[PDB]
Amino acid sequence: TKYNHDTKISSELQKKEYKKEDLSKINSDFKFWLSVENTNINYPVVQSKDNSYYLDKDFYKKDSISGTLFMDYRNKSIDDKNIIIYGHNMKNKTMFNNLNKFKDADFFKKNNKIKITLNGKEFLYDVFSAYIVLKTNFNNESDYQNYINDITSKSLYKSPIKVNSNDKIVTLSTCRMVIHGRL
Repeated sequence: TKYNHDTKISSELQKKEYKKEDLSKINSDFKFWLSVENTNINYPVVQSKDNSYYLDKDFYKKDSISGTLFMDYRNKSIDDKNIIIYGHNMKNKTMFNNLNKFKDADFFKKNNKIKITLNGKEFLYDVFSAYIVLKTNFNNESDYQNYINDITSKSLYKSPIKVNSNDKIVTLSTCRMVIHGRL
């Protein structure tokens, strides 16, 4: 078990989160907290003006090979139809490494929910597709519904959770393992 600077910072932020401190004041790019059931994915999510900045920058905007979990710069509101979050596949089993657990059929069968926590509100998304291999914007419902069909059938396993254009979707992607939730 490796204790290094990255693992320390992230466990401290988890604690500030539990002590309900305002993390915006540490980094104005903070958007919400993210956790995934039955994993150690339990991190802060930030947003830059691009999809690159926080690849190599910790929550304090110092260098880090762990980066910070960040949301696609195109995302606007919690009501976006696909909220996309990116994070790394770290070797010490941190960040988005545990997305791999969704490779396990039985694990997948279970209902592990993705939990966005924002402004004292909890948004639960039920995972319904996972696989190894990205749109935030849809011009209308047709494109959307096609996106849903597209990613539903890319799933390694058929989900008992069914999904359509009246649901909102979250997408946890590594930067290649990928999973989609539905609200």
